[PDB]
Amino acid sequence: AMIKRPIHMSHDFLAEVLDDESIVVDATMGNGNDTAFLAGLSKKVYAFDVQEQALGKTSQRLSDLGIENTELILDGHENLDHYVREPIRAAIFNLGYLPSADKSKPHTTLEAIEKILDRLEVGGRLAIMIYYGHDGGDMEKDAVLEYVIGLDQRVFTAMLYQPLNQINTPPFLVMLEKLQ
Amino acid sequence: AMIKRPIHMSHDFLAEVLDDESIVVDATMGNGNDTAFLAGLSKKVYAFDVQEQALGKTSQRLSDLGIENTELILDGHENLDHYVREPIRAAIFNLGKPHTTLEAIEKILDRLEVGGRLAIMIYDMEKDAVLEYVIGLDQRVFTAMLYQPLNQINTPPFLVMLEKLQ
Repeated sequence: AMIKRPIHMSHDFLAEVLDDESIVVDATMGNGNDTAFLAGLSKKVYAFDVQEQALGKTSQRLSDLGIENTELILDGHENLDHYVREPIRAAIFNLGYLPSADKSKPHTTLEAIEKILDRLEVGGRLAIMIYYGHDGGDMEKDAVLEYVIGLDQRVFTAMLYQPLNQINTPPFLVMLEKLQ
Repeated sequence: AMIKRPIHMSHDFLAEVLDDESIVVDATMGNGNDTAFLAGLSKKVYAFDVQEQALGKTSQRLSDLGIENTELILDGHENLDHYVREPIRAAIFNLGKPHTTLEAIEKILDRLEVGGRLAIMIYDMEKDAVLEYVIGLDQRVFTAMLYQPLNQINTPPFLVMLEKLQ
């Protein structure tokens, strides 16, 4: 019942609409933190990553937890539409900085996001965790943010959840829900 | 179970730490929406407003709801410290003079219990100053979270969530 770090809030947010019939997409497997958590709460989790290493780690990890209801895919997440034929209840991305395009082709991640939004059930949710980190970034020139801001409020509700008072610049969360 | 509007989030944020032993401060009574909600969930609510009409409106309401565990005060919230002698479990401030606003927020933070919460709903010099104040807080002492709508065309209210750690 602590004030939630952005990661705990992403987990809470998605868990809230999950059930034993739910299809979930983990767009950025990495070390499998979100997959390991979401799989126990849904029917099936599809997780994507571009690195063999993250597959191998996540696999042994889910194996050690006895988690079977997943499909780990070695493919860019902009190709989710090829593997996921079901309606999608919840999805999650963990992102770094994506600079808004020079207005003088959307980034592959933007393409995966829209493909997720298109496929979300009504009531379904997309958590986007973003961490600029050491490398640095700018929230006023952020492609994900620019895209989310531009979504039609009648179709989607989009919320920013972010730490205000931390010295090193922390991750922040985008919460999306489909309205119709 | 809806994606939460800032107000809904602020109400739930506060409810999470409340019990029948809790003292609550409502720094900005207005029509009574927050007082009506939080009274039900706590030992006592102190509510402040500078306007007679806010008092009369809230009274009638609370009365109609059978709610008797409030102290409705006609005074500036910067003087909260003269009416509220107890530790504060939960507080709410509805924004939209800056010196009195800041004074009221500090007085509340100073008096929150560890684990205690302040929700600031912001609807301009006042708003920038409250925000820099919060951004400035020691992260070892307070956690400060922003909860804000992104894709609304008309600029809507947002929420600042504060929790005392030590």
